[PDB]
Amino acid sequence: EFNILLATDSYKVTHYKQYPPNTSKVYSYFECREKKYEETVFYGLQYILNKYLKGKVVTKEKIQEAKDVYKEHFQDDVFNEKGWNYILEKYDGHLPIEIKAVPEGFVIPRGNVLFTVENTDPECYWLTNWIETILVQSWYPITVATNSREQKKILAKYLLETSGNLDGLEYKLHDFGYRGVSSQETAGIGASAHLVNFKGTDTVAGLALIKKYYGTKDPVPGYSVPAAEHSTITAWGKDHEKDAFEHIVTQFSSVPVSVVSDSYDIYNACEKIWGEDLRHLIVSRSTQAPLIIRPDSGNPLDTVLKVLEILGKKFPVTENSKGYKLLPPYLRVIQGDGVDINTLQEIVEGMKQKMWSIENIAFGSGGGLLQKLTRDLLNCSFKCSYVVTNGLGINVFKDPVADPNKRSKKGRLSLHRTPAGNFVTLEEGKGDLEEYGQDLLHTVFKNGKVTKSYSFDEIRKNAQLNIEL
Amino acid sequence: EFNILLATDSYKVTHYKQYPPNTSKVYSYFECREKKKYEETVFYGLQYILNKYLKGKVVTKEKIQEAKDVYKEHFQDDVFNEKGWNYILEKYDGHLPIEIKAVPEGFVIPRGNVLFTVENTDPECYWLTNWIETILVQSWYPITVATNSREQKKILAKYLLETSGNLDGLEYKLHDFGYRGVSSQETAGIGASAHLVNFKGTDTVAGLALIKKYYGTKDPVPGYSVPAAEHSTITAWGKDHEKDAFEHIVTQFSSVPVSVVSDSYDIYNACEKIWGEDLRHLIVSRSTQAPLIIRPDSGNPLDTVLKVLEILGKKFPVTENSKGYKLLPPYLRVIQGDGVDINTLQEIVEGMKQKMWSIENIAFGSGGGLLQKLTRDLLNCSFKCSYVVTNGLGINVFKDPVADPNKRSKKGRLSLHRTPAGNFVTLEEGKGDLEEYGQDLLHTVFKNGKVTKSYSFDEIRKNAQLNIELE
Ligand SMILES: O=C(NCc1ccc(S(=O)(=O)c2cc(F)cc(F)c2)cc1)c1ccc2cccn2c1
Ligand SMILES: O=C(NCc1ccc(S(=O)(=O)c2cc(F)cc(F)c2)cc1)c1ccc2cccn2c1
Repeated sequence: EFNILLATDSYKVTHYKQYPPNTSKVYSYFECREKKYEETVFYGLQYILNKYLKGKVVTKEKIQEAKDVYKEHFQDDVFNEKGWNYILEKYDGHLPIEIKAVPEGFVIPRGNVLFTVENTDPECYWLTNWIETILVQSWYPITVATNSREQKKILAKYLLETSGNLDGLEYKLHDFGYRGVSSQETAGIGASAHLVNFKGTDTVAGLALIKKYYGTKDPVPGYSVPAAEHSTITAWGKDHEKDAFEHIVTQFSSVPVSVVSDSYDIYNACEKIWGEDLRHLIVSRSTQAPLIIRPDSGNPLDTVLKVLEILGKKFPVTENSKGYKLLPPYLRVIQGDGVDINTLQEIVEGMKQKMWSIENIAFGSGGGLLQKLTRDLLNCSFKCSYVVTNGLGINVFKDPVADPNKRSKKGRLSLHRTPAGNFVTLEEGKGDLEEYGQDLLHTVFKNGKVTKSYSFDEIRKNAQLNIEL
Repeated sequence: EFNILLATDSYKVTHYKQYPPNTSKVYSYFECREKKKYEETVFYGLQYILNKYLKGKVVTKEKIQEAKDVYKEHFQDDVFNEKGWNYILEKYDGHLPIEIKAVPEGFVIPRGNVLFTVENTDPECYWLTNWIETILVQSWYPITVATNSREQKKILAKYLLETSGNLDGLEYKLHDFGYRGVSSQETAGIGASAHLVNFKGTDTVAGLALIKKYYGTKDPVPGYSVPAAEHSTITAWGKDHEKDAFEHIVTQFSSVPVSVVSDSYDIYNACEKIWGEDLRHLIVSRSTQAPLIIRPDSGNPLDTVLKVLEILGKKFPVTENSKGYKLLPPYLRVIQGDGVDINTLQEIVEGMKQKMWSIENIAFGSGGGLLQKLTRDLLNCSFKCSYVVTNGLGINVFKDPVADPNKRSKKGRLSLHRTPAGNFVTLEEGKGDLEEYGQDLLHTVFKNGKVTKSYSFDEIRKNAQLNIELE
């Protein structure tokens, strides 16, 4: 079972003897540090608060376990048993902590305070940065949600240009990354973050997380349709790729179905099998049940363009009102190999130059969507900005001589609307001057309790694109 | 609770209706696929997955009904295979009728070889082999972390041996700083454990409990750390009192090793003026078993390391070792824990060597670079079907995309063998039955719900040793 006394960086175990004597208060903040990605979606803290921080997180057994572990780990007795016992005895194991945060789903420019942390008991000054490590893992849902949102922007732009509307946008980037993430837990968290912007997912773990920690009006937040894999085609034998195709589209004849077509020869499969041998089973399909062809190898733009040209000559293509070419409603394409934000952009622009509508295509992304991301992408960072020692409050910060981008903020922080309606972070307690209206941060955690929360439906609303609004 | 019926890619829910009719067996393998450098991989992590997620009664009435409900909404259709899952529940008390054979954990195997194989042991459960692809393929992560950590150990070994003449302290030259930099708690524990196959130094505590629980060690714990400051414990003293903070911290830890981040305002001033003059007397008194380890944390990693050494070299009595390289006094060392990945690690040690500085002087800390900046396509970790039995006839199967020969998969029943020259080969098409190549190196690790062979973390470490260590 999870033990919060064992969920921090090792060295922080030793930090309580390192602060100045008579320190009563430690106050720290989290930001996506300013240096693409000018704005970030704040999402994920509510999960961490509820799964890891709330309630009785400290027991005698957990204290003893950590004591035993750290003695061997440090080859010495440095663990703060006394501090942790004080929490157990005074607050029934509830963390004397207050956390303030911007609403989840909010889109905020880099360089702004997103949440703040401080101790509510003078004895528990060391506690603020104990929980840095667990809290800083919010970088991941923030970064997935943000990067996913950036991709939706690109998809909106081109769909709008080639089609004149945004129908189907929310199904244009599907989550394929379940097998490509580092763990089950990462799968659920990451899948949940993508669903801030889209509705298509194959990462089932995300559904349960949302249900448990956020909630939706609808039964589920994410959806999928039947589809083949290489094993359901190749199992028929190299000489029976037509038989496999036919069985599969017949099994799923009244619902949408995606069929990977590159097991042996994508171009042959599209031109001869789909476009000639099995054409009669495709053109009979309902507009609500298209066949979605899936190429899965070769240069991503080159293959997409060639697949489209092949189908364009085997099937009746129309020209939409924008002058762009459109496959018939029963036939679509999904590119789910080598898709990340850069290649996605390359494909839609290449499609546009060849006069293909973005209506024709959908994308699947795996590692690119959920795994190929790090904390330094948005520079998610947690730092101390204010301490009270000997009854005096001190504005504190780092400011390394060789890197000004690592300079941290000073003093008590607050977030505000500017007269132009933008965000500004005020430092040095300056928000108390009331020259910038009310602090936009809300108290979301205090003394073991989650004090403010948001539904997944509201998070989605907050994270909408300007074009959508 | 965890529900294995909900732990796959959505589309695989639909696959039981797509395999050829009269198919009684589906057989699939996992490889770190060769690409037209990472030429060898450490096999590690399967045993965790087996125990945590696959063994025992993983199917219940409730889990079947839960999945049925979720999938009806998720698909807006009744595609779920309630009968197949019911059969497992009734026939086998919820245990998976599956057999997995794998190379021993810790084994170091060239790219393009079979690492494990999965097949159903009951004809009705042909669909079950690839249902569990997704969960099994997540072994890419500990494999890749253990592999990438090993490759960094190789570099450290090369330069430490050249500049110092031995390998003393190699196992503590790359420390795990990535707890806050990984995507989740679970990832943290798994990732930290993979690193510990190669080193002993970690701050990612989550890893120790995993190892104790799923592998176990002779010693009380597999990984270690020592006292150190962070920016908060320095800055809290106030800008004008960096010296007060330094002095207080080395005094608290006067008898144990201690690392102090020195770049809060000016790293060069800190080393030369603060450590090098004001507080010099607190450093030169320290024991060899309790050095001060100065930690820079910004600027160009190589440039800053060189400058810090150059500074310290002139304020402290440096010796020249027997290989001709410069060595700080035993009470003074350096740790670089910013911007460190396999690429910059190499650039730093080579630059140090060029400037006649021993690798004895330095240790590295790696966070995101060690545990997060890795993907499945780094080693091309991949799971594919190679053999099926249809109408009682076995057939060898594979993909072979025209546009990408690198994605071609293997054919038929597989086995892994020693070559006459002591290397590795994977035999395809059931050829291992000919017995021209000694015994299959794969062993049954999982069968019908039970874990059938386990490895201690000690064994794993022994298997993963560097050649230079053996020599
Ligand atoms: O095809 C897959 N999943 C089913 C699927 C089919 C079609 C789409 S789609 O984006 O074309 C689509 C989604 C949707 F929600 C409704 C639709 F009508 C079409 C999305 C997923 C699929 C293929 C490969 C793969 C690798 C890892 C996970 N993976 C999932
Ligand atoms: O300094 C840190 N941790 C303590 C530490 C001190 C010294 C070393 S070392 O590699 O120099 C060393 C390790 C060891 F196990 C024994 C030693 F004597 C020295 C390693 C970690 C430290 C610094 C930054 C950071 C960020 C995230 C996690 N982080 C941990």
